[PDB]
Amino acid sequence: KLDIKKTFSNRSDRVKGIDFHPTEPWVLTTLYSGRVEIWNYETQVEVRSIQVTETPVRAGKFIARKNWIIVGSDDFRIRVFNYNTGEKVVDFEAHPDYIRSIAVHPTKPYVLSGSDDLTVKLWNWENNWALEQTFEGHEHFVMCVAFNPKDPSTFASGCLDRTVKVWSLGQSTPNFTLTTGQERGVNYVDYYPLPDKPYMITASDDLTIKIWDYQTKSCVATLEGHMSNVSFAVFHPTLPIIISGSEDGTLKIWNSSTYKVEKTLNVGLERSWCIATHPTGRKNYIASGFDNGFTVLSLG
Amino acid sequence: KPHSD
Repeated sequence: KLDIKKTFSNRSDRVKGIDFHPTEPWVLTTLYSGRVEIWNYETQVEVRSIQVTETPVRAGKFIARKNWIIVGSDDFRIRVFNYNTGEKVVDFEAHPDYIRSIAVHPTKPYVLSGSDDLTVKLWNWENNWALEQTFEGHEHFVMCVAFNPKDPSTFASGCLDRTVKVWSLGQSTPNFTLTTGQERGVNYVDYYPLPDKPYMITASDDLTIKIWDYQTKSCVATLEGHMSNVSFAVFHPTLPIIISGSEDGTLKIWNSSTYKVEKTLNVGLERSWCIATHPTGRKNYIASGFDNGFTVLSLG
Repeated sequence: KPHSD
């Protein structure tokens, strides 16, 4: 049963990236102001915060097995900090343009970064953060990168060039390119995490969300309802729902069977930019970042 | 630049 409860919301400068820690009740936010914050959303106290740079930090993830966060900013740099001490672990120029998205491999010491420089790059932290591969082919800003959780030797990139490309580590060309028909670009791409469907989902400035079968490359459904740019759309890892957020200021919860909207929320923080779901579905927690702060919600 | 915000 739905029953959405606000577990914790706080105001801040624009939140561009957001992520849950898998074992600690923490959420990381990365802000347009160059600040990043880690909050305990149950006690409502900051565990750690850092003024990383003066430029926007659009991407941030926990690397829990190393006790790190990894962040990427408009100053072209990837930085890694230990969240127990605040100490900076590494600081390098990753791309000659904005970093939009960072993905962390579940079992290997690999991170992917997607950039306005039209590429995705693969970095190996057990090889001194060496650049091990650059994936070329996209023709506009790479807005989102995500590993296939069912096979993380592959990953998807979503791009303003209106395509999603799916790649294999160690190979220079896409396994396939998905022509989305979302003519104003792809802002976000996500995988359905369960084994029963080979699904991906894309979000666009053209106000649509689309579901794809990655075996046949077919569009399964198109979700309409948002009134401004759709910033993200994701499958919930345990509940039969899709969650999206938009510059129209709303989050929408969609039935993942019928593809109909179940609930629209305006949490009152203006434009929505980013989303996270708790890795193990603890308390069905989700979190989203907005122009004016973030909110952590329990869905039921 | 697109998506500057």
